[PDB]
Amino acid sequence: PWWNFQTEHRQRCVMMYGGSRAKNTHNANHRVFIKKYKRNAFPNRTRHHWAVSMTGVLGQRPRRMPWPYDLTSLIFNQPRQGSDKIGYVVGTSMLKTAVVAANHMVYYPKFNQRVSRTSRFFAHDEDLACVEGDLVHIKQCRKISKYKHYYVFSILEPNIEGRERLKLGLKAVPPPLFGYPVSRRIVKLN
Amino acid sequence: TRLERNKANGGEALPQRRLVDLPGVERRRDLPADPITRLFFQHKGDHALYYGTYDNPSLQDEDRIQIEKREPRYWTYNVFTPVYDFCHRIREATEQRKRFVIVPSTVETRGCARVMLGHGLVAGFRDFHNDRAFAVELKYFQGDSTINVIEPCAYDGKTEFEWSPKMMRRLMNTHGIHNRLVVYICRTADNRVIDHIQAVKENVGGRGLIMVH
Amino acid sequence: HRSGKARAFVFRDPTLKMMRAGSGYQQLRRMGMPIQVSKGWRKVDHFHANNQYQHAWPLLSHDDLGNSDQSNNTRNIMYSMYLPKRNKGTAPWFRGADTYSVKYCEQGRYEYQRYLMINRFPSEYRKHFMNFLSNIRSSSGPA
Amino acid sequence: EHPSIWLWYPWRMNPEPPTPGMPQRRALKNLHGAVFTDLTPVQKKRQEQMLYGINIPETRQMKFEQEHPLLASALRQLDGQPKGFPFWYKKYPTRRHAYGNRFSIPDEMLEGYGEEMKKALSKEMMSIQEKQFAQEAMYMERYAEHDFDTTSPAVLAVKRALKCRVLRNHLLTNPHNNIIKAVLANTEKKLSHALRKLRKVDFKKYWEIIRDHDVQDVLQPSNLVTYRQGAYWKYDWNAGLAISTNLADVLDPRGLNGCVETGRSRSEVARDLGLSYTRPLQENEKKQLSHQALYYERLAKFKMEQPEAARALERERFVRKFSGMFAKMDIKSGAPDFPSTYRKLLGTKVVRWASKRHGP
Amino acid sequence: GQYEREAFEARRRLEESKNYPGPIRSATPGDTRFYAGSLESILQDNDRHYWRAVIDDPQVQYVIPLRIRFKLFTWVTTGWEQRLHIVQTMAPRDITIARLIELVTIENQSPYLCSSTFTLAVDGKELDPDKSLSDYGITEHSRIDAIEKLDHLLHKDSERPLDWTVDEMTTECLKRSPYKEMGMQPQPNLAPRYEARPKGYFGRNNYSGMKQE
Amino acid sequence: RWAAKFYGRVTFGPRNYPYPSSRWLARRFKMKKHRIIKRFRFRRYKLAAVANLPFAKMIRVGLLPELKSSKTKKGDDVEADLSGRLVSAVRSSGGKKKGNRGRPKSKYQI
Amino acid sequence: ANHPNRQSGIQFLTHYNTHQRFRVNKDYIDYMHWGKEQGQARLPHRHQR
Amino acid sequence: QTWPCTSTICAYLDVCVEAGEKTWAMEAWNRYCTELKFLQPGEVDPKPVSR
Amino acid sequence: SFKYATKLQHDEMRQPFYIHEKRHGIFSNEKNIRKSRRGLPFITPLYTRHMNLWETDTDASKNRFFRGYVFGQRELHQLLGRPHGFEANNTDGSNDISAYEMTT
Amino acid sequence: ERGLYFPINHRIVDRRIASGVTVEEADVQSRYRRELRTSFATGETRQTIPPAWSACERPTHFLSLRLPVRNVLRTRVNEMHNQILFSHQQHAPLLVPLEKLHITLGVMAISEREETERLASIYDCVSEVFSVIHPLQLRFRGLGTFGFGRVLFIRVVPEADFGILETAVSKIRRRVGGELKVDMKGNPHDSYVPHVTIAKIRSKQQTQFGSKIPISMWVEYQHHDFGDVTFSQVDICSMRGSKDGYYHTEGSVHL
RNA sequence: UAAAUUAUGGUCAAUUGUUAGUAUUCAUAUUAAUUUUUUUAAAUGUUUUAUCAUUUUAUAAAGGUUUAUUUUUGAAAGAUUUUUUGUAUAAAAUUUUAGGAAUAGUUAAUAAUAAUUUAUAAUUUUGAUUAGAUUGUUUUGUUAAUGC
Repeated sequence: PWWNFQTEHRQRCVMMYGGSRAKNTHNANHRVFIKKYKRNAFPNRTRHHWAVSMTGVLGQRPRRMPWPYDLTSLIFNQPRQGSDKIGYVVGTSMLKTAVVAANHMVYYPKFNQRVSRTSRFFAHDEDLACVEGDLVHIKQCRKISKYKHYYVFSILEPNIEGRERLKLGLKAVPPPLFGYPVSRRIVKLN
Repeated sequence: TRLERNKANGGEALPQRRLVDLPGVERRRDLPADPITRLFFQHKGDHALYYGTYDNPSLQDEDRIQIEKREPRYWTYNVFTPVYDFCHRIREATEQRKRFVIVPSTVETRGCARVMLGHGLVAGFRDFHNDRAFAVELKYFQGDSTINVIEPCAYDGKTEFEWSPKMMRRLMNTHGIHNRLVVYICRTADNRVIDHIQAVKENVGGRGLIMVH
Repeated sequence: HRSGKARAFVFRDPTLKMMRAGSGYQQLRRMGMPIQVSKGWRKVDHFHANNQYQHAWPLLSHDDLGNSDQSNNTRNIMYSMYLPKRNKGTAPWFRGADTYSVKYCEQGRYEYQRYLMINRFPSEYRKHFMNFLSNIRSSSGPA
Repeated sequence: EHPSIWLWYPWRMNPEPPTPGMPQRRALKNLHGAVFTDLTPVQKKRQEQMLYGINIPETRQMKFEQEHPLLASALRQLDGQPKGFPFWYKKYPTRRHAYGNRFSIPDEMLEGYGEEMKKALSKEMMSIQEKQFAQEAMYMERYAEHDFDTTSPAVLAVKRALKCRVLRNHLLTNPHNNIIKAVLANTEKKLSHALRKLRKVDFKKYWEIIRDHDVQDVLQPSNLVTYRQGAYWKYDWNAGLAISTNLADVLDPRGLNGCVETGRSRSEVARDLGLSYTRPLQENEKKQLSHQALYYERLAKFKMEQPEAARALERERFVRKFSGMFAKMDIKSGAPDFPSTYRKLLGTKVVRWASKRHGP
Repeated sequence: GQYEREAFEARRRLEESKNYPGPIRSATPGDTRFYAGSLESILQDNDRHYWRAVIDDPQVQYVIPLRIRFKLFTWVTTGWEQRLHIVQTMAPRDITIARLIELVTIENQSPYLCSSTFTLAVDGKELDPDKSLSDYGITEHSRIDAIEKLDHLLHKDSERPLDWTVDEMTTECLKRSPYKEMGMQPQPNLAPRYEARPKGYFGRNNYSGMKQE
Repeated sequence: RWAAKFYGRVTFGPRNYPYPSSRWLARRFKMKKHRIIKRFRFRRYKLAAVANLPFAKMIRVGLLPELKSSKTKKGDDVEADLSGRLVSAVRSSGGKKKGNRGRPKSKYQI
Repeated sequence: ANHPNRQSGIQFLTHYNTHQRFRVNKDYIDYMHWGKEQGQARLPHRHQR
Repeated sequence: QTWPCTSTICAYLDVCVEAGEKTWAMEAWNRYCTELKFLQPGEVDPKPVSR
Repeated sequence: SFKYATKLQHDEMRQPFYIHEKRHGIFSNEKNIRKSRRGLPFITPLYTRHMNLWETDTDASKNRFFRGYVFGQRELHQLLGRPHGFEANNTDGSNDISAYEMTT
Repeated sequence: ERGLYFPINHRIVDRRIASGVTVEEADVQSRYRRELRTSFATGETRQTIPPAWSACERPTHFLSLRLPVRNVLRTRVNEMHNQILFSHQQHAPLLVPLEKLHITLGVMAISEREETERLASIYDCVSEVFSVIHPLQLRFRGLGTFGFGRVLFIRVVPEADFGILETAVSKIRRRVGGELKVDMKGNPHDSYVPHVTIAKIRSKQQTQFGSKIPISMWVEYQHHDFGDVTFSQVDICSMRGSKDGYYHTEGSVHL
């Protein structure tokens, strides 16, 4: 067995008294990387590949991990994880549809520390109330479309500034000044 | 708990009225502190509405400097804390053979200080109710500091190290010899700040605050 | 070495090194943090059976399983050899019935059990309600 | 005539200028990075309202009257005459409120002195720092709660709004003073970080601010990269303003919540009580909805007078419900996103979709 | 039935009492559109997707879900078959059967069934197109049938469908209603593929309520 | 800058070496840099990058057949409009203009 | 520390918002003149200790 | 510790009937079905669902 | 800690079975046994745990993970208007209670 | 070819059909995407439902907030009427006149044998509530359906003063319902939805004009902004508009 | 801002290299291996049935996947004298590559609609789409041990 010493081994069939039966897999194997391309010729554009990958999920390293103990589990009891999610409703331009952006918990055991993470969800809102920014509660259901398994389960604060901005007519939120990051020196003059 | 069951027997049979006394004898005194040779005035208790907080202090002790907070800038920095800075105030002063240190004042900073003082690593401390600071008078021996080493449990604030009661029981067990030598300060769930010895005498573990010896 | 790895001016305290390891994967495991997504380990009749050793079976000395187990009686062979160990060479770990704390026997029944407030979706409340209804009216069909 | 091209020579430090070397004066972008070749007309009127000298508005006079009528009555009998006791001190509750002249010289002090002295200490000789600070105190006077608070959101927002205006007017006059670039940039970051609590504590002042200092560009989010996942919104959270709302006094808090027993939503309890929570919908959200409101009138006007076409599209759809790909319902069939539920089958077999993922 | 009868009894008594305040609409919950499971299921009119343990008020059912059992000629690829085709229409309680049948005409999505004008029936005797649903007693339970203008002819063999299993499909059949689309000669994909019931499915004779063999 | 200031870890001594870099390693890396600069200045290295290109993927103007220095090699394929821009601009950098901001005008520019 | 502007060292026993006395943007130490009264031009003055 | 509604008291009371033990029913009476009062002529018959 | 304590093939180093019953209702792994694609890689995620750990049930006074100021409680307090402070007088991370709870 | 295979728009499973019936016995093909349509897609404004007896009797007295002169609701309603007509000459005889305009905050079945005496105590309860209240500003935005499409009305939005107004009107509902046993329609404890009826199908037009106003006539305004307006007077009025246009002013309260 | 103990309570943490001025997880060690040794495997024809038919017997070939794989009694267990019901597709957390940017039968609502319905649609730098390696979340090895 594992707790036995190489030369004190006899029988790899059974474990006599007790312990842990397991196959001593061979982690020590010098996995390699066979260069099938040239440093200037890669069939990718963004992320080039030039050395072995560490593969897995719930196995990669730094060992990120699922942690339910976050804002959501501090505020709501849940039947099953992810049910209830609180966020700044951001993006509702799809008629009767909200995009609620609420966080989860990514715990790093090795470091002994956390980082909660962002996610733009789909969230049905029949009758079109929420505006971009209302801190809202979102709950899960039966699905609503390809992508919305949620529905606007409340408001926690309505963006009253925004609602009046619409009433007056303007855009309830001005749009971002710049786009996504590009690589071309776009020369805007006048 | 056994030294009270037969010390509280003094109940008369009647649930008698409780006696009224002088206007005030039940008020807590203030701790004496000379006003002219001093670090800070031991601020009274009556001004308990004048006291601000560590983060946001009042305007008291204009004669004296004020410690500043310890809050980093980026991702790439460790996030210090009063427990870190109090440990390295004390480490540098015991390395400079000072006497009084003006050490940050948070609930578990003076928590660590009251138990260090109970454990004799410190000749004394004082909370002047200074919303920001309080002073730790250091003890020396044979030229060398009694606080041989003093470490924070975490060089970071973003990493709280909750100690299992078994973790804290495997410190007082040096290879079969029960060893309460190195004193470890951990802040339990009850918002108390206690050494690992009373923490494992009641089998609760707490946030790791400091190691010291 | 402006471009070398950093080295501690002094060894860190090994006690601190231990205390920083109460929240890492190898203790999350034996807390219960993972949700087992696969078969996990090979429980039964794969090469590596676990569950037959999971409880305690006395010592089988029926033939030479290697150490002449059947006429050689193996006092010292069991300590050094088959009583499992804490790592290769460490002392025999004994999971005995006298190496567990005597507060374990003195417990009344089901006291370890704490009020578990479990909440289930609304529709899921309805489901399980109609189900234990149907099943108090009739559990098995005719029997 | 074509994208400007710089001829970098690698042996050198850095390139040559462009042959269409378009600009001459570097163009001065905002806090988050957009141009202004000058300030809005609001702000140029706010420059002429700063360099003509602001006079103390009569609101202070009238509040002093209907507030301290006894000091006013004393002044009422004492008007014009060389005063030896300050019957206006309660009118000027602080050094700074006396911005109508120089050196905090309150108006009712210079009577007996020379007209030339009154000319010397009037709004005509105020230094430029004096005049900027004068506007500052006047505005921090009419936006503050009590005349000693200078740390209110509105106080700070207006103070830094005037501040950033004088900064921009400095810059759009003198371009290469880039410590002052990093003056305006950080100052505007704080003015935004204050207005984004103002519009969370009382937006009325916020819009009076908006439309009197014409600064919406310092609230306007810059980078979609952030405001896609809602981080330009998280700020009024982080400051602690997620609940500085008073819905109990704007938006009737009854229907804004689901239930726990039911599980139904905000608008469905608003259904089961009959209340109308819905923003103003733009014309697009209006027309899509009117169109979704007439589909059944279309069905009734379709099947009833052209049941030929009703039947024709019957044939079209009735063949299609059997042709095509799938006909039964499996999870393989109706996993509600085929292309990404089945990744192993998109480049080789199922060339219908060109990418494995199209949604969140 | 012990439910329809009794709920009608009480639904009636409720208005046999004038001393009744009305329902507290905020406390009379609707049904939830979002629920657990997977589908957008429809429960009854009296039923909620959640638990509502109350015995809520038995309210009158304004629009009835009326079920009309048409006759759709199906094509198992071994003949044409007669099978039940209910079209459950949500129809009010005040409507004349004329408008009810206009309604079903608009409601169907298979115009295999609304090619020629048809009529209603209950246990045979037709309903007139001048009276209304309660004029006979149409609930959602009225075990209604539907009868086309050519129902008395389907024992016959003149308009009976000319199938390519046993009959000659000419070219003119290849431009007429079902057969232009039915897909006679199998494409590489067999393009519109239909059902298929064996020639020996039921046994030697066809489907009957009573045991023949 | 698009240039690499240090062509090499000039600063490498033991940590706390109270200087940016020892004069030895500085000379070693100035020799590497003299080789790089003479390679560039002598193969008449010319690069370029114009607006609304992916500015990271540089242009090799010295690898154009109109400005080629080699004869047996083929420099690079470049669209015709962009080529007529660039090589005209390379000719344009052959002189500095009185009445404008002057420039460092080298022989190896032509 | 052998970098210039790191000779000030680690002073945890100052008041400043840092322990790294060379990162305190506040009181850059004159090096030639101070120290007559406080030891070295690093340590804080005897009216701020 | 649950509150047997009228239906449930009736139910258990049938049970007491059939088993023939008055004690069994007297406590359900003492405990729960005491504040049950007949419908006095003025008051509404089926007071609506409230919660 | 040690190896034999990391070896999860003993049970004492494992949270027992009956806790998936105490969580998802007794005998509710069976309805997943009887499932179709049960066994190829995945199974129904078996929720054996300590009960004192559930994100569902427990609170900041039970679960030592809940009073993590770094990201959990800090946002809790920036939401609940409490004074959140690093080494706070209240163990979770709160300096004291907020205006709302103070009053109501 | 342009969407999912088995869309969840059509993913439906009706459970008022018995079990097995759709399996092997019978087909139930219908159109379920109109019985699963939302009040936001129809217009069902959940009006307080009167029970049997109070439904049998006609509204006799009704509390209403009066519109001031020179409104915005009046002018936007005027253009809505212009477009109703230019759309259809059919629909003029269904619209409510502009002068009959009011704001309905409650209807009440009052008996004439105890008529004026009950009106007086009701007036006490109304003035004792609206005495300390300030003049009320409300929001008109987007119409709805009373009587299952029979009545079209410009609901006042709950977004400016519905909180205060409904504390008031549920107080006076409780008072008129449980204190002085008058018949407000619903429960003494319900809150009647304040409403501005702009058109209606009346029993005298049911026969010819229908039991559901044609949602095509008005649905372009179902979510239109009709204006925010201020008002100062809550009046109990008897149901007789032909007096001078506006219904018989059986009591007023200024704010 | 109090000491306390009715005396080891609750069950083992413990690091074993001959270096070569000094800075630095970095040749030589030991542990688990692999290189290495035939004490675990193995066969063909599945089997009934009334019969040219039909009842019974459902995840190992690869197939290249990192926003991914999920589902029931109606089969069977399964018991009676008959018509007998409401529990399922959904998710949620974690996702690689030095030099990092655009991708597409598209997103939502209507729909048991629209191969030409409506629209300011959706994915993305919180690192998207292409391409590359790769089987995805109680099995080991080392270490006193977070790890690796």
